[PDB]
Parts: sequence; C-alpha cells; structure tokens
Amino acid sequence: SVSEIRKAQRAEGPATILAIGTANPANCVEQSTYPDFYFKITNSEHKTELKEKFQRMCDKSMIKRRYMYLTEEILKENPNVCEYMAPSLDARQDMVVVEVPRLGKEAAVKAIKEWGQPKSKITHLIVCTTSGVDMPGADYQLTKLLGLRPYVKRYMMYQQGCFAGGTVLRLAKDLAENNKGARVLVVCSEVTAVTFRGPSDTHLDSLVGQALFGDGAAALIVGSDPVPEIEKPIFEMVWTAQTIAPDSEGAIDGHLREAGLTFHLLKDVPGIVSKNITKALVEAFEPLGISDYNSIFWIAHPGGPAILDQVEQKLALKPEKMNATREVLSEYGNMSSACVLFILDEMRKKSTQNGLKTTGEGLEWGVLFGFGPGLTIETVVLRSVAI
Amino acid sequence: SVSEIRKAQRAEGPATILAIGTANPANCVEQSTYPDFYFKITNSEHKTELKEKFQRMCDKSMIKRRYMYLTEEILKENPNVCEYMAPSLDARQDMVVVEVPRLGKEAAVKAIKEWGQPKSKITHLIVCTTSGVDMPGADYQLTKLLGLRPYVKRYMMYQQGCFAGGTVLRLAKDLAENNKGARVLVVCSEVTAVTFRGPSDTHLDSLVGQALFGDGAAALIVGSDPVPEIEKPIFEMVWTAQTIAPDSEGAIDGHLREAGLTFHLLKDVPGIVSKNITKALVEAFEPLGISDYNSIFWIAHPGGPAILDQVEQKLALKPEKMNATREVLSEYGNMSSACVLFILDEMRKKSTQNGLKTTGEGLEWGVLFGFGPGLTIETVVLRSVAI
Ligand SMILES: O=C1C[C@@H](c2ccc(O)cc2)Oc2cc(O)cc(O)c21
Ligand SMILES: O=C1C[C@@H](c2ccc(O)cc2)Oc2cc(O)cc(O)c21
Repeated sequence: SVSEIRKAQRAEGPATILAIGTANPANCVEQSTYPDFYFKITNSEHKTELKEKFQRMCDKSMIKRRYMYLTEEILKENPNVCEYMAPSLDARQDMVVVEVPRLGKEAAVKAIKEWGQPKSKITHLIVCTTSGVDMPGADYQLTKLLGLRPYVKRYMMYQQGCFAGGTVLRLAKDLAENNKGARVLVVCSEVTAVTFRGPSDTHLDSLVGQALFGDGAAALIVGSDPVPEIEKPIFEMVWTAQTIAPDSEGAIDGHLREAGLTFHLLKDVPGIVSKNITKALVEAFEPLGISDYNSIFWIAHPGGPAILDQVEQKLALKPEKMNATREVLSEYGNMSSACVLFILDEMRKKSTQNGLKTTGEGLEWGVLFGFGPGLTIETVVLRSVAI
Repeated sequence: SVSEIRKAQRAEGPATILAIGTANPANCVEQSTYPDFYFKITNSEHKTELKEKFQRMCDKSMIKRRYMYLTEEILKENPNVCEYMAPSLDARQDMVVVEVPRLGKEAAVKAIKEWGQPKSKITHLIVCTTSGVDMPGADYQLTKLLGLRPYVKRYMMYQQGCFAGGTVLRLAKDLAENNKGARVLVVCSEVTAVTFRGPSDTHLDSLVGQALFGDGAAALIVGSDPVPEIEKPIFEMVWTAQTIAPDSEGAIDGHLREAGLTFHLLKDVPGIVSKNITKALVEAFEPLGISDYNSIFWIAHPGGPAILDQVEQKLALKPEKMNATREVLSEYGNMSSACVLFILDEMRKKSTQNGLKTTGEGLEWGVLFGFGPGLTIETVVLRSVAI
C-alpha cells in the first residue's frame, strides 16, 4: 500500500532551473573611492599604514562596485557598527531581519514573473542567508510578503556562509525530484549590515571582508518534469557533492556575537581550494567520462579574485572560462551564498544574447562550485539547455 | 543520457527511520522546587506576586524534571544571563557553539551504534538547532567530532524553532528517497543557555518559556531501501506538509539579540493549534481513507500541556493517545525541535517492551506534528513496523 503511494508521489526527471531573478539594494558603492569613504566613515583617517593596505586590497579585489543597504546616513546613526568591535547586534538584526526578506522578495517576484505560472503552484520554499536570524524566520516572512500558500513547505537555512548557493541547489534537487509536481522557490539573500565594522591593524583578515562583501539576492524556480512550452528549462542538475578539505581546520570562521558577525581567515583559502578542486572535479566528472575541464562551462563562488586566479592556474583553464564569474565579482563583489546564482543568470543571459547554442556558453556540461567555512566545497554538476 | 543517470541515481522505497538515539546534559533540575531555585539565582526573591505566578506555571506545566547544561555555578559566573535583559549573547554563544555539537554527538553515537553500520556509509547530515549560530556551523563540528567522511552532504538548519523536529523529517525524506544508497544522520540538539533569563512582571510570556524549555538532543538514521535483516526499520515516512495557520501572525516570535534569544507569545497557541489541527489531519489522512483519529498513533510537539489538552479535547482523542508525548514532556520538558524525536523513541521502546504488534503502539498509521513560530504546523505521516 505504501509502495503504490511512493511510486505515485515521486517526480520522474532531473531537477531543472526554470527561472532566475536577482535584486540588490539601490545604493551603489564605487570601489575606486571606497578606501577614502570607509576610513572617513569609521573615523580611521589617522590609521595611515592600514589605509594604504586597504587601498591595495580594494585595488586588487577586481571589484568595480558593490550594492549596500548600509549608507552614510545609516552608519552615522550607528557608530557602534562603525567601530571594529562594539555591541551592535541588536541594531544590525533590526536592519537585516527586514532587509533580507525585502530584497529576497524583489528577486523572487522577478523569477516568478519569468516562470509565468501561478505562485500558488509553489510547493516548497528554501530561504538562505548568512545575515541575521529570527523566529519565525525569513522563510515565514517571504511566505507572507509574496502571498505564497500557507502550506508551502519551508526550509530555513540560516548562518550558512559562502558555499550555500551550492547547498540550496543540492537541497532543491532532492525536493523537486522526490515529489511529483513540486516547484521550489529558492531564495538566497545576503546583506552585509551584520558584518560591516571598522578597521583594526591586528585584524587584517577582518579588513579583507570589508573590501570584498556586497549585498544582493537571487531567486530560482526549480522543478522536475517541466511542462513543455509552458515552462522553460535553463539548466538541469545532475549530481551534487559536499566535502571538507583536509588540512583546512579553521580556514574561514564567522561568529555571531554581541558585536555582530565577525569574519576570520586563518589559512590560505585560494591555496586550499586550488589543491582540492581537482579531486572534486574527478569525483563529479570521471563517471561522465569527462576530463577536459575547458570543455565544460564554469560557475565558481568568487570568494576573492585569488581563488579564481589560482584555480585557473592549477587547472590551466582558458582565461575565458571564468568570464561570467569575474563579471559578477566586478559588478557586485562577494555576495556570499547568492553569488553563484547571479553567475548562472549572467551566463544564461550572455549565451542567449550572443546567439550561442546552449545556455552554458554553447557547451553541454558544466560545474558550479561554492566555497566557504569548513573549509567546505559544494559541487553541483549541471547540464545546459539548447538555445 | 541524463534520463539514465537520473534513473540510476534515485532510491526506490519510502524513507525509513532505522535508528534513534538521545542524550541530555547531566544536570537534572526538579520542577517541584524550580520556582524557589530560579527566583533565588536570578535575584528576584522580592518579586513575590511574580514568584507565585511562576509556581503555578511550574505546577501546571506537567513537567517533573528537565536537563540543563546551565548550572548554579555557571549562572553565578554570568549575572548578565540571570538578568531579564542584559548584553549576554557572546557568553551564551560560547556555551552553545560547543554544547550543541557535544550533546548532538552523544545522541548520534547512540543512533549509529543501534544502526550498526559503518559511519562512512553516512552520506547526508542534517543538523538542527534553535540554540546559537556559527560559521562553520554545528554540522561541520559534528562531522569532525564523529569522524564522518569529509564529503558528507550537510544541511545546517539554524534558528528553526519548535516545529523543526517535523522539518528535519520532511527534509530527510527527500534526501533519502531521491538518492540510492543515501543514509542520513539527523541530529536535533537544543540547549537553553541561549534563552534562560531573569523574570519580569510585564513579560509573563517570557516567563512561560522559563517554566517549559529544557535541553536535549536526538539523532536518527534515515534511509530508503533498508538491507533486510542487516538494518531494522522502526517507522516509515509516507507524506509530509507544512502550513501557516490563519490569524496567527506574531503568535510565537524569538529574536536573537545582544541579550540572547528572547521568547514572546502574543496569541493563544493552544487555541490556534486546536482550531487548525483538524484541517491538517484531513489533508494528510483523507487520501488514505482514514477519519478515526484514535485509530492512528500520535506524536505531538508538547509546546506546553495546554496544546495537548486542547487538541485532545477538540478531536475527542482517548487520553491514552497522548501518553508517549506526555511522558516525554514529564521527563524532559519542551526541548524544541528534539522533542518529537524523543517521543518516537519512547513510543517504539514501550511498544517493543510491552510486546505490542507494531512500533506504533500496535497500530499501523500514525501522525507526527511539530508546532512553532509562523504559527507553523509541520505534519509527517508515518507507518509503523511489525514488532
Ligand atoms: O562575515 C560574513 C559576512 C557574510 C555576508 C556577505 C555578503 C552579504 O551581503 C551578507 C553577509 O558572508 C560570510 C561568509 C563566510 O564564509 C564567512 C563570514 O564570516 C561571512
Ligand atoms: O526561546 C526559544 C528557546 C528555544 C529552545 C528550547 C529548548 C532548548 O534546549 C533550546 C532552546 O526554543 C524556542 C522555540 C520557539 O518557538 C521560540 C523560541 O523563542 C525558542
């Protein structure tokens, strides 16, 4: 009796991305003048050697601009947030408990418009953030804001970190594939108001975060068995993995304290990622008979430019493989979990714009990586869609 | 090519619970004398009217004892935690970032021993807590503590709230069912060090939390296609749902602030649950042709005794239906997400101990409910196993 229920309950094909929408806070922060702005707003103009260090960090970040909820006015009303270490979580929480779901909503509405189907067909909702926590969570808030059905099945992924654009895909794949008819709204929404803080010359790792992290949200619609010519596949998920790199204990740690979310880097992240990326690739692609890593399309969490450069150098990727990734890093900076989803959007839009044969730059198979605390590597194997 | 991959990648039968293990902090706190202890340790002996109110809350809680990581000594070294509202998150975080995964480990080792199979066959790990956040999260910590493989696929469920014993089952069901061979370690671990606080007479809702919440962890092994006579099914999952009750906005809210996690109750939770439980039952059981709610076995998150009493009254459940639920509330109090998992354990142990025909009290079909912020109701339909 259960066998019949099970066979009738499950979906049949591969989880597919059917729509992608993004959004960012309206405030555009140029990187070229950021060092001058940041050192003034944090009352750190006298830390001249540190300021020079920050300028080099920003000049080498390969980020031209970021979008930030935080403004000069907001920072002027919250001096505790402008300090390196002052009690400020309640202020930060008040910002991000509202801004996460607000920005998420903006991205989600865009994806839902693109998908074109009734929002009442959304059966599952995954919400992911590294920016603040609350109960009921941002999943409840987004259900209310969007007018989803009350019986949507929710998955609130809090305090996840930069690899979770990969984690939400891994999770959505099982939801979509094991449930016939299921349509999963996937929302990653990240707001750096929880992490912004002043500079300290004995905490340079912390300072790196201030050059790289930016805000944004991305939303997907994921489902199996798309309805031919009503729904429009963009990418298909085939296989996923998550692993912890050896010798990386404590590489990237973030603690949520009374002073907000702190960021620490205790190990060479570019070097750990580059030494371990090959093994992740062979686990994913050896069973598909593929070993030429220029023959697949690429999406890599741009944690900083050095991760990308060292990965490219390790594997001998052509410089063009990382173009969509670098274009997102350039235009938005490191938006933690949302970044990889912006990169998927950029890639399928550019491929479609330029008349390529597939959404994956004209290539069939592709890989998406997320990198973050653990040190964790998330791998998602994708297949593109014709046109 | 993808069709063949998909067909080979997926599991075939219903996600099944194969092992359950629990653990609690060693410190046993009697409820009968708790009012006297709590009012002394929080320097509130002069709040005589409030103290009488607390005594009635404890006397009516139907809780005989709870296990708490927090001790008199710990509370004496942290007066900020003993206040109703003082900056104390960093202290609390330091406790629960270590205690969550420590207690989780204890429960998990027990489940893994019961299951009897190599820990290297664990492919997925779900960790759930309402107690503190960190990056890398408690999932990374438990991977390290248990010696799981680095490539275990992790799902870190933070700041979830009391319904998430249901959420982790809903999630594990899709993971197990969509992936052939997948074995999911599921760990809920809750520690009230983030929520303990002194009494305030204008915040009675907060005070209710101090009478009811207790600590504990429970771990499961979940998988499809159990290996006959090597693995031993206990319960099978068949169908799940999650919904938001109408007219319940703001019923149960928890904010993570500089003063720790605060708890608020703005609406009648027993009354919202009781008015909406029937609809959840008909959605789950009408398609199975079942309408006699005494004919199924029951597991209900014991948020407080009044939820149980009003549900029992609404449906005309026999008083015995809630015995396993009430026995867990009596012996451990409200352990947020872990509670329902302790109740499954208690039920299958009592059924097996007493020579019943099934693990679900001799009955075939059963329901598990989790209730919490939103107001959210999670429903999990279970089938028991012979013997
Ligand atoms: O400190 C932070 C900030 C967070 C973030 C980035 C972008 C933004 O918009 C929201 C917050 O990302 C992170 C990701 C981690 O691996 C490590 C961390 O410590 C953090
Ligand atoms: O404030 C808390 C504490 C948390 C909890 C309970 C037991 C324990 O061991 C760990 C923490 O449970 C909750 C569940 C919620 O719906 C609402 C909340 O605000 C909270």
